[PDB]
Amino acid sequence: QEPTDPKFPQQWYLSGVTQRDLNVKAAWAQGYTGHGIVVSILDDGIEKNHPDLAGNYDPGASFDVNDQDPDPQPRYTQMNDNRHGTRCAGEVAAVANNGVCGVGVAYNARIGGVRMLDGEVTDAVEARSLGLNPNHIHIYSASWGPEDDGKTVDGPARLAEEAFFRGVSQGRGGLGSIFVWASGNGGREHDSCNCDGYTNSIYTLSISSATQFGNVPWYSEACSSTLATTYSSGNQNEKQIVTTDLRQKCTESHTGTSASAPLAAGIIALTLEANKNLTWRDMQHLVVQTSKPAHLNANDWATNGVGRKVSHSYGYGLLDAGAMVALAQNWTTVAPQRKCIIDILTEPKDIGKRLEVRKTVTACLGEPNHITRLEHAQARLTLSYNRRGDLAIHLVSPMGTRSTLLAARPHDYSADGFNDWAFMTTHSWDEDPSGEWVLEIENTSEANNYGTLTKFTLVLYGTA
Ligand SMILES: NC(=[NH2+])N/N=C/c1ccccc1OCc1ccc(Cl)cc1
Ligand SMILES: *[C@@H]1O[C@H](CO)[C@@H](O)[C@H](O)[C@H]1NC(C)=O
Ligand SMILES: [Ca+2]
Ligand SMILES: [Ca+2]
Ligand SMILES: [Ca+2]
Ligand SMILES: [Cl-]
Ligand code: NA
Ligand code: NA
Repeated sequence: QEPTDPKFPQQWYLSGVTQRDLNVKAAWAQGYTGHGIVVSILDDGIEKNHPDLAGNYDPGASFDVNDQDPDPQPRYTQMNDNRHGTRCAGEVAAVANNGVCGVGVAYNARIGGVRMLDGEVTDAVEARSLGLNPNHIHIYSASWGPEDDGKTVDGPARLAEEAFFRGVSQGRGGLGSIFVWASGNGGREHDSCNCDGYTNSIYTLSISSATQFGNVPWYSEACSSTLATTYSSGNQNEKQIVTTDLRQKCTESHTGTSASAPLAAGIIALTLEANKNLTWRDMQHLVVQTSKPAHLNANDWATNGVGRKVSHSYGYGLLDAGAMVALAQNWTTVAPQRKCIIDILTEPKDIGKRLEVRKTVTACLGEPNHITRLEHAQARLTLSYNRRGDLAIHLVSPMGTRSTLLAARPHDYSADGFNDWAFMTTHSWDEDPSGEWVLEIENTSEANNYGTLTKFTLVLYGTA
């Protein structure tokens, strides 16, 4: 039976009947609601006594890292600053059929929150949050990252990177923590989200946004590391996200890519109920295979080497919950992850106005890390340049798939270049990476800019 909650009709991205939705009712009708799954929101806290959250609240999925106590209750202020985690929690697991607000995507999942943004957010704070109770929490949702000013290059420092590797390796009984991540809100600053090391990570399942009418929202950042898309806000004729709000209220104006990641986390919760044995990599495969480009407008939809349409705004397209839970049920676990390291340069290369580096690779032929079926690929680049934001960088796979690694960033005046920065693309997923790869570095300005590429490491992940 369809939810009876008073605002469920306003949750157009779930309740729609016009095919502009996330196809969640189809998963609910297959019997999947999130029962037995545990999700945690890493944000500014969670109103655990909210009438639409209390029934699913899980103290075992929660902690207060900012004040160092178990209780993630938000700090109440006159401007309601610390409401975001409560909004995101309801998107995932707001209680259903209780006469309050609407429902969560996974309305029978258990939901917690980590209060970790309301304070000085250090590497240690991030690590302690990403690493919370990793054999109880299945899925983490994080909407935060480095400043979206269009001039920052930053990512997880050592403790947080260690937390990512521990989570995916030993978390969830060795199946791997699922870290769902928002790709950013820096669109009007012309931000380019591979410059955000959290969303650019292979260990995060990164999500962008589409407006109700199927367009790229003003706030969206394009990048090759994004995997897929959920609906969120757009212009003032387009509806927004409807969910739980601070002070036991219900909001119809939750917005941004930061509202897209929680919806993805709920869909992933339904999928994990359908197959509890999925690994962190399995889950990314399911997203790649089932997501839907149709009716998302972008001028960069390109067909990759295995016939999938991919966009830097949308990844593989809109998440499809019904298809995710269906494919999950008989999914065969992927083979162990291989990693093929190819150091490319024999000498430093002057960049000048334009540099092209071509290299034919065997992808570790004859070795235990031989890869014929790519998952993520990275170009780890070390270079100097006098104005970083004038650079644009592309990587072309042997199958001809052109991934933008970096778009021009007008505000990025930095003279510090890139220091072994691991630009990541999802767009060659399932391609055979043997053959010629091409790296393109271009000065997009008319200025006489200058610099040097001193290291190019092609890193291939995948299977055979
Ligand atoms: N790189 C990131 N992950 N940026 N995360 C940003 C973020 C995260 C949470 C809340 C707010 C945020 O940004 C402000 C904002 C909200 C909505 C809109 Cl529509 C625009 C901006
Ligand atoms: C989970 O997958 C692994 C790897 O394929 C397999 O060995 C194991 O039996 C599976 N467990 C369950 C409960 O299906
Ligand atoms: Ca507290
Ligand atoms: Ca409700
Ligand atoms: Ca950004
Ligand atoms: Cl690695
Ligand atoms: Na990611
Ligand atoms: Na192509």
